[PDB]
Amino acid sequence: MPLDVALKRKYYEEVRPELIRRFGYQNVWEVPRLEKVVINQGLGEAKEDARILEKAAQELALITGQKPAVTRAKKSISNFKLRKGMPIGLRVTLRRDRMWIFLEKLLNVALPRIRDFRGLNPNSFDGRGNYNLGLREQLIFPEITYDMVDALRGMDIAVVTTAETDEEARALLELLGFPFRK
Amino acid sequence: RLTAYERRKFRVRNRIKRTGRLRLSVFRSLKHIYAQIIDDEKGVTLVSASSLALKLKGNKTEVARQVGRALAEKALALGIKQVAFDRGPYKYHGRVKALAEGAREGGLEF
Amino acid sequence: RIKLLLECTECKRRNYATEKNKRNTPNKLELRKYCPWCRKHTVHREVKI
Amino acid sequence: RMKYRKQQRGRLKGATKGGDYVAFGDYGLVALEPAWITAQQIEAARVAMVRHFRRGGKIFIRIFPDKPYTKKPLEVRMGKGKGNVEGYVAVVKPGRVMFEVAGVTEEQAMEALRIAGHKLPIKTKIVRRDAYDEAQ
RNA sequence: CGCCUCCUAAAAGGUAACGGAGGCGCCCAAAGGUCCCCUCAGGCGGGACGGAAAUCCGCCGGAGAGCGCAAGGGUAGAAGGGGGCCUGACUGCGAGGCCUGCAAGCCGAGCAGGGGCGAAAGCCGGGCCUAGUGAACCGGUGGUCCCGUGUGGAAGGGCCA
RNA sequence: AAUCCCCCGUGCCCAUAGCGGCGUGGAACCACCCGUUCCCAUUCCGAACACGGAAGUGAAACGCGCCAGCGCCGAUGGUACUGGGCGGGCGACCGCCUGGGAGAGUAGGUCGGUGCGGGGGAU
Repeated sequence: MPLDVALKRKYYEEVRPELIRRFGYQNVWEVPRLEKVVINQGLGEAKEDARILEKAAQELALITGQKPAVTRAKKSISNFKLRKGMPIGLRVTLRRDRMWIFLEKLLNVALPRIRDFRGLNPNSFDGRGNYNLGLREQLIFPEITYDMVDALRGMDIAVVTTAETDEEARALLELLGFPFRK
Repeated sequence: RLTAYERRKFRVRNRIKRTGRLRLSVFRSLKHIYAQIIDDEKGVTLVSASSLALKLKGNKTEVARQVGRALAEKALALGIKQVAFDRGPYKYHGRVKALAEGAREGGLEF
Repeated sequence: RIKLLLECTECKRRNYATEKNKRNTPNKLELRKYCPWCRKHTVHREVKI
Repeated sequence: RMKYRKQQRGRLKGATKGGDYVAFGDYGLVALEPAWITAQQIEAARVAMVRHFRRGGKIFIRIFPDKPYTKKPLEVRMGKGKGNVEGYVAVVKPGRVMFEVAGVTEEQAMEALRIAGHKLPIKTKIVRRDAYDEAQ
């Protein structure tokens, strides 16, 4: 555990200067590093309120620190254009290091893990070189067992990077955490 | 744009309406910091706080409290006798709480 | 008569001040505050139906 | 006519001058001493032209079915909310740039207009492109 | 057939019409105080349960989203979005003005007692404002403790709320 | 002490103080920066705010200068309008005399000018 902690620490610390000058030649800047990572998941309407809301709890929890209560369908998805406020903001905006043992554990230690979990995804982030890819099925047992039949699945996170333009960002998490195929 | 700039222009305009005659403009950060006194944009500006006469960049929000109390008396007499308040890029607990107490003695005079 | 009914404040037997008010949401709950001419200001209380 | 999906019920009345002039193809019909002109009458001309022109190569446009004219009642005595919507049309008054093409190549177009408007409803004149026009 | 808003009042203001249009005769116990923070819709690009439209990431933007309620004014230099603590949505009152012939209705610095939001420079005598309104009589109730038809009291009654 | 100059602030002027394009500075500014027990802080993270300091860099916020593409400014003329007096027409309406006389429309215009405190920049 703190094992893979020291791990990401190194992966990146070195890889960084590595490609850093390999191609950069700017001034070893965020050319192209990664900072803070928010994570978001399958909106409250995915609710049952008490039940799967508390499950969202368990999960958000053991995953990175924060676990769901009972309120996930207000101003309701209702019928099509039928919705009011937005009291279903269930996400983790944790900011740094924790995040890195995470890049670790998460990408590099749980990446392929369950049903054909391959990863042959085109322009992963591409929306400015900052993230993109959230997976559509939990890291199954990134911990816990049957603590809810359907429990959870709509999973998707995002990193705040500086890997500016893509090709660059690409160098970045490509060698840093694995670039899923063509 | 309008965002952070406003953080600014807001403490601004409110501060401004405020009117008990003068305001000192503290300024957060290390060597950055320094506070100058002003009144009505008559055009004038009383005295200048602390020329970077470093006393302890250390764990010294006290580098602060000091430069402050300093400016406190500095103006205190610098400009004979008066009463008002000031700006602040933030709440009064750190750097700024500091310039505060500085001023604080500035007026307290004991 | 609607969820809008009129009450008024009176204070610890030492005065009564007035003002209308409502019925809706927290209904009865009626302490409040106010100050009578009793003493110089004073709690008052409010309630009084 | 066409003054579809309006927005209000009625206008009012006045008249005096405006801003029609240019060219837009070189087959032009310009009003001169009018006011409002029935969206219909209008279509009239439209027809006249369209038909004359060996019945095909398109003409263009000009004014619009603009306002809602009301004779209100039907013939009553007067005091209705002045309500009633009824005849819709153009509001062109100082010799206006009325623009109609086709590819007549000639006094043929001429005729087309000739009747169209001779018809329509006023003292008016016609021509082509006479002093270009420069915009930004 | 009372009131608010817009047009026509034609540029001060201000005016009919069986002239155009269109709302209100609620409340909001906390949209009432103040201190501290924040800051739109929508466009685009990238994304779990999506999947025209949530939720999150990445840019873009005289602010056209917003403010119970209609319009209009305003206006995110927020009146707007969030947190803390609290009653002044105080009594005594006001100088001096808006409009108005009547009565109306309406604007208010500042002095007093008295508190509440900051440490304070100060804001708070309801709300973001322009409609939610009704003389006079009559009578009720909570006072008060002024009057009483010889005097003591009292039916009853004067001013307050 | 009291000259201009570099500025860090902090003031009047509402877009020629804008967008954006090329450049460029840290010596000293100042920014990001380091880390967090301690002030005090994020309904998640000191992200911001904050505390706690050598460094490293000047990427990022950042200040001038060149660039007018968008945007902003937007005259001279010129017409419409019309204050007032008179005509011409049954007419809707036209026209004449005497002062005021925007708009848009080529000009061409700009990539701020400056109030004050001051580290200080040049015996």
